[PDB]
Amino acid sequence: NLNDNYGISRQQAFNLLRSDPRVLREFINQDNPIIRNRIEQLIMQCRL
Amino acid sequence: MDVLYSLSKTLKDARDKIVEGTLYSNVSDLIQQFNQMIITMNGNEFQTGGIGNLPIRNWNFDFGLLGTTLLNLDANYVETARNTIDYFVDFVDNVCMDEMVRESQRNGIAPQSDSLRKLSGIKFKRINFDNSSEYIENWNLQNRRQRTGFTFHKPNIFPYSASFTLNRSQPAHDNLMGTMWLNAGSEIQVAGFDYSCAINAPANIQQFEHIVQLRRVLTTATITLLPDAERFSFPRVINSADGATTWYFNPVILRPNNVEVEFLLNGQIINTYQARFGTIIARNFDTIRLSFQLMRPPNMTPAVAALFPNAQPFEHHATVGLTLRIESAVCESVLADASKTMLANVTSVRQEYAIPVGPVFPPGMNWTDLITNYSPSREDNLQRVFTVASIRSMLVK
Amino acid sequence: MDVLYSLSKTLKDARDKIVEGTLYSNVSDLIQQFNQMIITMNGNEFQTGGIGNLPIRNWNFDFGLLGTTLLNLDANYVETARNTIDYFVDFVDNVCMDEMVRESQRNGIAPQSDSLRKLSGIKFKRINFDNSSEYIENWNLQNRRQRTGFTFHKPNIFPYSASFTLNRSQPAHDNLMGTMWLNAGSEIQVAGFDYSCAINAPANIQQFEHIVQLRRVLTTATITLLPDAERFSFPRVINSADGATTWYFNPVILRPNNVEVEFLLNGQIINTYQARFGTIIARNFDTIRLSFQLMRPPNMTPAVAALFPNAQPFEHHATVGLTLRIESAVCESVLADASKTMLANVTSVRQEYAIPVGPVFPPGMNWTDLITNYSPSREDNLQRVFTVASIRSMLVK
Amino acid sequence: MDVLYSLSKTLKDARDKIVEGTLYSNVSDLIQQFNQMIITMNGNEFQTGGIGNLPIRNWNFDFGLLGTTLLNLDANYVETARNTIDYFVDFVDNVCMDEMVRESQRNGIAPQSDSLRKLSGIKFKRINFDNSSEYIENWNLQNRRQRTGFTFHKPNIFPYSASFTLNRSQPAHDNLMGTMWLNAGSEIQVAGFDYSCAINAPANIQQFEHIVQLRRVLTTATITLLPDAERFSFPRVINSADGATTWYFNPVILRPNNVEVEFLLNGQIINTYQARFGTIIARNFDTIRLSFQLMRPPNMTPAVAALFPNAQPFEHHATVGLTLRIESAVCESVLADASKTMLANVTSVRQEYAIPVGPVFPPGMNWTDLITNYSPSREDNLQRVFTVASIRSMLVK
Amino acid sequence: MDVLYSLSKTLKDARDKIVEGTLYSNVSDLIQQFNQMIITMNGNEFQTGGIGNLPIRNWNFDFGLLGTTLLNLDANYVETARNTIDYFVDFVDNVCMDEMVRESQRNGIAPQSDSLRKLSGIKFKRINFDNSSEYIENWNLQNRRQRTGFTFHKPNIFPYSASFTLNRSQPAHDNLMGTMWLNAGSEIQVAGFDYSCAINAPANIQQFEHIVQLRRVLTTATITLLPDAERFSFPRVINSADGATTWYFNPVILRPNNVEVEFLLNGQIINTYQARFGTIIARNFDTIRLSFQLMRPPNMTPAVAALFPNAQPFEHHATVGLTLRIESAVCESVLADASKTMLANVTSVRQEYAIPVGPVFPPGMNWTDLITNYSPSREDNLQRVFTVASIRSMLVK
Ligand SMILES: [Zn+2]
Ligand SMILES: [Zn+2]
Repeated sequence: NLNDNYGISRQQAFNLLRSDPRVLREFINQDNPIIRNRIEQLIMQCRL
Repeated sequence: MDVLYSLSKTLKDARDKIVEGTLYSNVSDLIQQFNQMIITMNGNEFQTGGIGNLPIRNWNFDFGLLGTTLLNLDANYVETARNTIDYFVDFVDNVCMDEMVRESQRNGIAPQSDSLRKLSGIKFKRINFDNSSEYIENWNLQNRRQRTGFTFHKPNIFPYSASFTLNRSQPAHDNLMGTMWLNAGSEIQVAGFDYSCAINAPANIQQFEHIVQLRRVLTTATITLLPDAERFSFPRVINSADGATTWYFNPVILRPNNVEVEFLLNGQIINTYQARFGTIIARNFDTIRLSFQLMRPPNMTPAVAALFPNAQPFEHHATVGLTLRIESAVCESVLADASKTMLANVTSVRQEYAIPVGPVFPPGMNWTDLITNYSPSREDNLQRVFTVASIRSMLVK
Repeated sequence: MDVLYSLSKTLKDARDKIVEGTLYSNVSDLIQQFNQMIITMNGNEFQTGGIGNLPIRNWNFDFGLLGTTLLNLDANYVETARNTIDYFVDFVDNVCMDEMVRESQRNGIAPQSDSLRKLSGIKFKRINFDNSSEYIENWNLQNRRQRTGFTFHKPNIFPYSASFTLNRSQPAHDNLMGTMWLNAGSEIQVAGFDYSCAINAPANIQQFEHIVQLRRVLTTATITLLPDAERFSFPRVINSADGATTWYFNPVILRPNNVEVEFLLNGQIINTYQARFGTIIARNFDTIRLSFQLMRPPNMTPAVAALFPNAQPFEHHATVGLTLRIESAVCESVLADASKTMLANVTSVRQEYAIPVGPVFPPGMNWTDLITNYSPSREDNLQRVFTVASIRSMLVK
Repeated sequence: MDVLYSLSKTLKDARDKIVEGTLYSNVSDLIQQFNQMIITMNGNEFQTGGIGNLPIRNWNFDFGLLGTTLLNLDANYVETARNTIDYFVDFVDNVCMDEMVRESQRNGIAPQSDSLRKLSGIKFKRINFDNSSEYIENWNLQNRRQRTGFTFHKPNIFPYSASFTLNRSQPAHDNLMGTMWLNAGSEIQVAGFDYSCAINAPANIQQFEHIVQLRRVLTTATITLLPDAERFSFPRVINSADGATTWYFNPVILRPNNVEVEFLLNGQIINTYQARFGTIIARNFDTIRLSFQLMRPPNMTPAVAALFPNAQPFEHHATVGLTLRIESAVCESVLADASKTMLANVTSVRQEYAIPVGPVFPPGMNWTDLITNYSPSREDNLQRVFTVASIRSMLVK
Repeated sequence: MDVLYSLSKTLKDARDKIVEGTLYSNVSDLIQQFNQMIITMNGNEFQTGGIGNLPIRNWNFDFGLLGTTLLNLDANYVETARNTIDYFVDFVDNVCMDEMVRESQRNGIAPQSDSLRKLSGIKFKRINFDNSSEYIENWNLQNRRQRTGFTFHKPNIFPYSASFTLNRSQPAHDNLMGTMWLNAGSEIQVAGFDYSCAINAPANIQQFEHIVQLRRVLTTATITLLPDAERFSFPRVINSADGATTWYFNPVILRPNNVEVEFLLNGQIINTYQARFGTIIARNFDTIRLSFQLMRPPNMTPAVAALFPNAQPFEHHATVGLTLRIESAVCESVLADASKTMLANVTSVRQEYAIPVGPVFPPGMNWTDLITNYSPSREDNLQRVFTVASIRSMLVK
């Protein structure tokens, strides 16, 4: 969903897999679309 | 651009009117046009693709003409032709797609791709022909700066909006008064609720109002207006305005009283309808205003009287509503609707080729976001991009 | 009349096929037709308008024919042409509108305006051509007397009607039995309710029936039939039949039992469907009859049993319903539907120019009123007026 | 086959462009094509009918041709022509109908009738011409083994299905958890209910899911997704899974939590949307998966708290839902939709002539049955039969 | 229209380059152009005026030309020329003024007056020439549907707005918190005040924010941003929000903390500056958002500590502010600014001739009202009217 309505450089992508800190931090910090749910949702999940 | 158009109607009226049999005379006028093309092309060289996951492809031209000789058409004639068409088809597809992805702020109207920029060149203009395809028809009329116009079934003018406004509320949310609605696409549903059933209201009547401002004017609209908002006629547990808690809505529906729909244009009432349900015409408007009231029933059978006590708790919540649907309308600006595949074509090509988000369109060509902030740049780009999608659909679906 | 038609397809196929760059021969057959016109015209003078707020403008003709500069047109060629077209466009618009407002009881199927009456003259017939626009196509076939026919999406055949019929009632309205419905456009929703849940009914089954008589026969109809009437599935406070008080409806929904839909033509069953939900075809009918029953559940869990006591008060009202929607159909008479702009065009032109109410059409071209009393005169005038609207939309939207 | 097509566009473009007055040089290219036909025909004998209540009318050919002289057309010219057309019309009708009823397990994609089988003959091919009618356009592209494609507003992809699945139930049906839905046409409504309001559920959240597998892939789909399932928002008395008793459903609606819609193709996610209501694009999919949750409200006002006790009886049943509608889409296979009359035409001709049930199509051309078991044979026969219906509608509606 | 333009540059470059003495070969290219005019005119009659207090002067043409001959110009030559110019000057003036008052809802972008409508005629086009005057330059580029653009020193984008918003208040108005501002022209001043000096605020910091939405996008803006709002740095007695009483504001100024200015375009941040005072560039925006905070001083000398007690009465009111001025910018739409006389010219001609209020412009051409509701019609009329004012100022100031 991210790759389409958007446009993930081969460079980035290759990081967004290794779950790199940076490249991930960027988006969530910069952009703000989707990414900010996949993340957040997790927080909401560690509800215990 | 117009150039582009032709290229297709050429092929369509081609892959269509050229078949094993028919008389030359029915295509004589056509054949010509065709050849004329090949010529202008041959010698020239192109390049498409290069962005995102889109393949880069180069194309050259060096083709023979057409036998303007024969009387009838023999199978062999076709096959030697179809072979030439297929290269152009597979071409145009790549041409369209390549220009159907690029966006631009400054000049988001003119061509972008190396492929098309080259076409607007003068030396190719020798190909225009038969512009009866509704979209190109309007593309031109806009260049000459004149009155355009398209046709839509269940247009998509309302950005999704589902919310409420509590005009009277308190922490317990046990005696509320306000409205809740859903504006989406071509439809509006709005309900006005008063937990007290206008027990202390002047004339035992509570007034409601719902205003919707269109981002573009719609003319010639055929509209269905019906009493009641089914969407807001059932029990709900809703989040409070501040998100801190949840309230209970337990509706009981009464007929909306003194219904008045106004279709305004720049603040002026263009059309007004008083309690008229069914099919109504709104000929030119940029705003819809729905006013309706809840009137406490002056006479109540015991069963009804029991729902509306003089004092709290108010357990049955009096609700009145309206439903309005724009079946068809004309707009001077391109819009998504329930029948045309333009938005879906553009969105689909971009998604399939992993096209990166650009500077003009919202991520994913999101309709709600697009129509909410429908800037001139987004509209010019949308029209360019929709017109190309329509050119493409003449050959590739 | 047919005359009129041409005038447009002439201009369209003109403002379309005539562009900077097309080979002459792609318009040879066309150019001709065009000139032919100019000739027949020049000399004669016209009067349009002269009613309500509609302006009285005078048109006069004095034009030079069309050159033929060989081998694809040069820009200059176009502009000198477009200048001539624009006078005809602005003309026709005024011609259409002028004949799109006049009505006539006696002969409201023929030309009214001084403008058109003059066109039906013989000396003009020399223009007619390419009658492929669905509407004119049917206009002709009718003048000769034959099987006409149009195509509509969500046809507007049902005049708005929202009411109920209490088959068993009493002053307190605490044990009612009857039906309530909404017929509007192409949709019907009907619910049958029995406050007693057929406790004393033979076989513990209450029969219901809803009959809808179309004002015109529909053929080839694709219809969606679904169980339940969502519109009548929520709590309501309704006015009594005499308007003297209000009753309470608190539905609980059960599946409609022994559903039978009959599409009749002149009293004869043409199509019948027993409990078939989803998509069904009704090939020719002027009446729809929906029969369905409420059957008291023979076995009930405690929660269910609690809703249906052996004695009053009856607090949960057993309700069964059906929803029927005509997605598409063909009608031999013009009708409004959810896609065509004809009704909206006619209604809009009349509203914009403050055209006074006439002797044929209901105030505001009100659809419900029109279809409720769809007399031969209203239909002939509607068809004339719809055909003109369609001619106009080929050039002006 | 293609042959057949022509026969019509011949007549249409004929009964249309041949009117009292028009200039000859507008039909020169046409006239020809016409004559060419008469020739090829004359000297041939045909026979249609013979099945069920379908008459067996016989035909012969022996006709004179048409003048070529005359600047313009004189009334007399027409009438002597129209007389010849009417025999062909009344002919084709009988030809279409005769091949529109027969079905063949084997080659349900090839011609059937004695009438048509004879047309596919080579000596008739000399008549083909102007294949631009959307359907034939696609008939060819397929016969050549290539990529087809059609257009549909509110396609009919979902066979009617209205049911439920109880994930937690007990004899009394007083504490259920599960889903109920309605898949029909182009729409899906699904509700997830939990009588306990997730009181003992992990994170006080109950997960729901609804999967719908299309029988054919849809591309380029424009879809409306809205929260809530109005159809399942009202009180119901429903039959138990085993049909032995009835349970009570008394919903109270909460917003669906963590909504995720996935459009999959062969198990792969092609499009995914998280809580996005309004208009969304699904570019290529054969499956839709809707996942949503009911989350017990962490904060509740007294009125809300009262609906959800810590212990049974559970009298208000927490429900969350979704509504999804496919407004438009493209399919490589023919389908019924809300605008095209093909299915209705085929079904209607068969019903009118009392055509016996055959080996391919379900009784009554029932759409649900057809799409549920949409075998290759049914699709090839459906396409043949739909293409013929479209050829017929060019002349007879 | 463009026609009009020429008429002037003709006269200017005339009343300028034609003086006693100059060498002919400096005007050879000019002289010509001139004569060409006289010709096209002679034989034409005009009429201007007729509205309000505007005289109705009539004009005719019948003039001799100019010897081309002579190495140099002799006094006599001039005077016989100047006499002819003066009739055209006094003419154009009357022409401009006549079209500078009429407004049209419909086509407020097209010519109005009987005088000009006649000029757009084709037979006059033979006069166009040298379009380099910034305004006409942009008039063309727009008529062709392209990217316009203008230049303004201290543009007038903000409608006058001077108000406040109390985020915390009470009847006595002795412990308020909120903002007050002045948006006018190209400047914004905004102050955030907190009577309590954030004594009970989280982190002893009170956040403020001021958002200003432009009616048109400004690009290429050079902006001065300075801390403090001098306008709100002095003691004031202000009316309460409800107008029922007056409150006292006794500011003491502190530096704005965490200043952040965002220039957004359609919700997106295009430029952002953190605490940067002085000159900053905002390249493309339709919204300005100023966020700033008041942070209670963590360390205070006795004199300071004395101003901010732990308990009321709060007698010195902590205030932080910002001042933003748009020195220059480019806008695609015409606007009033601090250097151009267009608005003043149009407003002045209308006032002098007692022109009645029309349907488009607010009474008195009021700038605030105009920019507040800057509709497309007002903009098209404003541009037409501004372009004419600029044509007039080339000759008459
Ligand atoms: Zn529809
Ligand atoms: Zn200055």
